[PDB]
Amino acid sequence: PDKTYEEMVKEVERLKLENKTLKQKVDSILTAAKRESIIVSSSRALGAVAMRKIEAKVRSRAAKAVTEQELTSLLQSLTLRVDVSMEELEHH
Amino acid sequence: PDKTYEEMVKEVERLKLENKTLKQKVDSILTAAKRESIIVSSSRALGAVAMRKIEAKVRSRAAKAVTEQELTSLLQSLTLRVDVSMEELEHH
Amino acid sequence: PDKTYEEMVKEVERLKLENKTLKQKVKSSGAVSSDDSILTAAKRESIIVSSSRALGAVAMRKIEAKVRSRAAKAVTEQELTSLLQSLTLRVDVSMEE
Amino acid sequence: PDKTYEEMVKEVERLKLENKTLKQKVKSSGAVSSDDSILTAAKRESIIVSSSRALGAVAMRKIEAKVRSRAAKAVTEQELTSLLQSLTLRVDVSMEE
Repeated sequence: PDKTYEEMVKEVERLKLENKTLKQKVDSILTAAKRESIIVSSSRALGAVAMRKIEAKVRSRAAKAVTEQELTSLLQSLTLRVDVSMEELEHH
Repeated sequence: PDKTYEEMVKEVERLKLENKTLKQKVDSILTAAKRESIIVSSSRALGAVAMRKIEAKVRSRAAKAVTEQELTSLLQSLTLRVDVSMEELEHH
Repeated sequence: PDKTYEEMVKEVERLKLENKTLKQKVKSSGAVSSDDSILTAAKRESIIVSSSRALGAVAMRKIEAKVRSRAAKAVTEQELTSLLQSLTLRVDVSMEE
Repeated sequence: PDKTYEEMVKEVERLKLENKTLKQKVKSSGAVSSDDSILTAAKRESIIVSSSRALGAVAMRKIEAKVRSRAAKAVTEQELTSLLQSLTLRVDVSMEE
């Protein structure tokens, strides 16, 4: 829970959810700065999951290519459907 | 392409697909031993993808738990839908 | 030059501080059943990992089964490879299993 | 004691050997358009990574957009957190974009 966006965001989300639970045992309006901060960081974490899924898929699909023109063509013809979810963020 | 099941299987699949392409530029009946070998290794690679997705999800869902009885209960109540695909194997 | 990342590093610390303060009050106040206990980080990690590994083993059992079923149709290396390459499985798992 | 893993280590080597032999013949035979070329490993890796990064950037643009749209409904920290926690997005990407 210390280096990548996935790790950092996942830990922040866990602490926020644990905090909330701790509060019910004993909320605040969102600043625009904080909303922006959460949006950008969360998006980056999701974007990280998408990045690794995309590279994995491209590699698999490009596997059959042997020549440059072959690889180049296959890539440009590609359209990938990628699913990313916050619960998929890796802890470490 | 040298340590985990994901990495090894992904590289074997790439070489097999490249091999096939190389052959069309210039197939054999499956032995039962080889079918078993491919089945077990492929399953292990997929199982590896499932493992990391499952841990990620459990952690996210368990986030709100603060006590032991709380965590224990939440876990036992869990049912996870996990999607794994061969093209998701990570190269490195 | 990641200002957004720095803000999170601080936010994580803020959350830790407060969450440590809140556990303090939860304990001081008597809202922790004597029968129960507040999770230590190491304890939580031990339970979570152990449970995740258990679910993994269930998923692993089920995955192999489906791969076996799909691999039944192939009789050549090329067939099995093409078949596995596009393979996508869905697996459900519960601690009960 | 992984007999299955050992078999793959050998299989990867076998495939490399043969695939190196096959490229040899593909080159010797004239089936490589003078205009074209057989991919070197380092060259292939450079193109694949560069292309993957390009698609990643497109996915990243789209993902942020959807997060922005979803985060529009939240006005408190607790709301946004609960909202993002269950968030699942689907994104399509093509080199064209």
